[PDB]
Amino acid sequence: PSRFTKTRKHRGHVSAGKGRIGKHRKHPGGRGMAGGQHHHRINMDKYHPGYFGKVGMRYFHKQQAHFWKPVLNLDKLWTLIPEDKRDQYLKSASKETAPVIDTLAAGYGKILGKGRIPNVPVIVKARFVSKLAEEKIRAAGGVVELIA
Amino acid sequence: ATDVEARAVQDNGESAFRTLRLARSEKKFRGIREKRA
Amino acid sequence: GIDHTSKQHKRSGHRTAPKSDNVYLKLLVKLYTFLARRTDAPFNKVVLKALFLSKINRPPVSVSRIARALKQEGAANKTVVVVGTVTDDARIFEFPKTTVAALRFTAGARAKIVKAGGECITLDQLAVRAPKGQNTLILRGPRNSREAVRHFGMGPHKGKAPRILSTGRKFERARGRRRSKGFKV
Amino acid sequence: QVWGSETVASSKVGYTLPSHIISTSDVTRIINSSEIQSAIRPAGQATQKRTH
Amino acid sequence: SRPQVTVHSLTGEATANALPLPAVFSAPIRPDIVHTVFTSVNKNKRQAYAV
Amino acid sequence: NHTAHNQTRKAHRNGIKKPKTYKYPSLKGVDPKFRRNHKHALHGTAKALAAA
RNA sequence: CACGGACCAAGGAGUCUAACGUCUAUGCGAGUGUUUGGGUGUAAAACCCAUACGCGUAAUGAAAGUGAACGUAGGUUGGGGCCUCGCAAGAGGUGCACAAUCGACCGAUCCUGAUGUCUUCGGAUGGAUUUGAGUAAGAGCAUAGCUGUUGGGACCCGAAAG
Repeated sequence: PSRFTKTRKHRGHVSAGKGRIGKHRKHPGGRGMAGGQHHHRINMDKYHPGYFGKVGMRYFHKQQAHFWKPVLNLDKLWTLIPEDKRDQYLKSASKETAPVIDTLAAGYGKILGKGRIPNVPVIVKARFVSKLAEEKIRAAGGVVELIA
Repeated sequence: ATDVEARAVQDNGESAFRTLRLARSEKKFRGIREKRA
Repeated sequence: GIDHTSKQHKRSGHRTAPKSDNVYLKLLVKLYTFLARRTDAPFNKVVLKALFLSKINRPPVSVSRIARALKQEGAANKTVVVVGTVTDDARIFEFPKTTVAALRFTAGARAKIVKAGGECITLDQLAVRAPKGQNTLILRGPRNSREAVRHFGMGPHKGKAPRILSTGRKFERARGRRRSKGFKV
Repeated sequence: QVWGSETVASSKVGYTLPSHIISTSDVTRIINSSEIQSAIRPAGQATQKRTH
Repeated sequence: SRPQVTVHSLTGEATANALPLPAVFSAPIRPDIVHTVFTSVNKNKRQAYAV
Repeated sequence: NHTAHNQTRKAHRNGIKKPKTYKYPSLKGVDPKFRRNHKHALHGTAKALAAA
């Protein structure tokens, strides 16, 4: 749609919305992120502060597969179970048998602590765990089985 | 497959977080401690 | 001539009809205009002025927000009114029986509310069961919970985020963000 | 069996037909209902006279 | 409660066997997006042009 | 070279806005020795009203 | 008594794209995105689709690394609306959003340094005019549209030069 743009409403009006005194000239201000510490300094120091400098040290050859630790909290743990069975694990589990949850197959590498859970024993298999998130599981009745 | 869906619980006396927190440390301090001997 | 105090011919900065073209929203507007004109209630007016809203000012209200609302002293058997969308929340495990009235339910939000004996209602049945605004509890979602408000008022010492795409230790953490490199701001 | 219904699900995966936003399309049946007309005020003068 | 629609023949005659209306036909009829969709789907069979 | 002609007008168009005081203002600049004790006092009052 | 313009016709100048901001419409909604690709086809269309991937659901730190409920997810002030009483005025209760404020929680910095301990490992506990693009019953993903931004021949024509 060009019939909806303001280039159409400016047919007739010389100085098509870019002015008469100061016009639409050809790159005034430099090309780019230029003048970042000369004449655009008090934008780059207001709206983008932290530009202009080195921090921290270099990691040559980062593979972002080592640093695969997706988090899960104790709220979605019962979403990992399929909706059809967590019904009969919630109201049940007054029995001895306990549902087992493989977070690594869910796609997660760590479990965390945010939130609460029912007093329902689980078994939680994960390669990394937080202290509070083990404390809550043991408190419910469960256990944590580190893997890998 | 992996283990059986819906099996039993063996809450033994260990702490997983502490286990990891220690396995990290012994891996860190193996080489300095074997130099200690 | 006339010495003016006010800007002349100034529109009221409110909107008095939806920018949408959903005919099934035109109809509820036709309805609540009537029930706001030919009634002495403000619930109708509130609902009218809420139907006009944009998608950010008309946000989703979780089923847990509902369950917290019904936990109030005496609000436990009211009928609830959302003029937006009603989204599921799996973080809960116990939901009451109640009666919710809204435009759009998600399929999980419908199912929890229905599995708990409740029922999900549109804002046309609610005007039949509640014209003058009876036993109603209006809810609104959060507006400042957005990835866009996170940057508003961005400036020095305000504590707001920058508009930025790629994040790390190299991207806007060096000068103006610590005392060692330059200064902090 | 293609688009599905309340009873049988679609061949399409994860597809429910869209839910309505309003029940009935004839707003007048709603307006001229006893619950409403027993609760509104009385009307008058679609177009009214020129005083002064 | 679902209405019935009668099956006609090739000769024009209505048979007896009538059939329930599907649920598609009760679905919302929204011209806004039948149009918003058409203005984007009637563009898919295009051929480029240039100088 | 620094004419101030037409600045007051520009100010007064969108007006000179007073700062809109609130109740319960900020406590960033007060004596921390008083700040701590206030923090300990208010919890005690909360607790004392939790019973009565 | 500044510049262009003798007259006429036709042509003739803010565009397209990549990635983005705010705003609006829509679909679905803690998920979203069919279209790299495969099946299919009345054949560049339309129709169907797995697995991964992207963005998002968890931040913080230079980094190792750790990683979000004392509480009816807190209190106080206001707060629409709803309920109660009332002829009404008003009084009370409840009080989503939102704003101010004191706190609680996660990480970083400074401090305290327990049970135990390969005797130096470990770091519970309680703190601090410190600090964060944070938590606190999620809000986003995709498409489209005006405006706007950067790079691109980049509104059209134009150098001396290299």
